[PDB]
Amino acid sequence: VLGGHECQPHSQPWQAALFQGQQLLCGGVLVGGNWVLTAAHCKKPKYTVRLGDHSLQNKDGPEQEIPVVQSIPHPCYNSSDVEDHNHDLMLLQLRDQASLGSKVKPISLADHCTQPGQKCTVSGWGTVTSPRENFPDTLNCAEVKIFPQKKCEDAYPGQITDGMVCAGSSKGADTCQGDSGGPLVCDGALQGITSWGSDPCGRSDKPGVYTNICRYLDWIKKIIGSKG
Ligand SMILES: [Ca+2]
Repeated sequence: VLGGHECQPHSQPWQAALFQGQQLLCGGVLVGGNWVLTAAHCKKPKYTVRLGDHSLQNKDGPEQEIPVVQSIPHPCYNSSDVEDHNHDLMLLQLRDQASLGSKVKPISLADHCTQPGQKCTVSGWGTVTSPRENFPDTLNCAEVKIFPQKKCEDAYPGQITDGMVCAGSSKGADTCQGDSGGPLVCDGALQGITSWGSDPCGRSDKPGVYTNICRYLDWIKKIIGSKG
């Protein structure tokens, strides 16, 4: 997270993280008790979701390390075409139900699509600098603004679909490598999932690109609304 700051600890109780061992893979969002939403390009055969975390190295005390027993990418997501990022979404089913409270808790899915100029929040453990990477130990937060789609399209010509949403900052706040799969929160709801962006991060002319969650409501709800 460029141009941001260290989040107040556990102020994003929905924040998740994908670990393989001690190696941090991606961010994630807790949208249900046993359900974690992330980016499809983070798919791995085996990994563990960590919740209630702030410092990667240090014990904060909320941490819950829960393995995932099912990975469900979006059926129209394509790993073949690189740079076709459309439908970058995956739901991870947790073996165990998460223990919930002020420190850990699912976030409501946004039932509205957003509007340009909407101020939002991104969080993650991804690099705080770019191009020279610095991966912080503590979760970082930044405020961003929803870009109009046609500015988004012109920023990445031909690469933007209606399942994507652009969010950027004049002062350089942007998601970066290691934040993928993490939350985009607008008005206390989950508006998006960190998908991809430009090189370097935090370019005034290039906003971050997030999977537009208002478009996927019926697919997420169906899977997480099942008997699983
Ligand atoms: Ca910790």
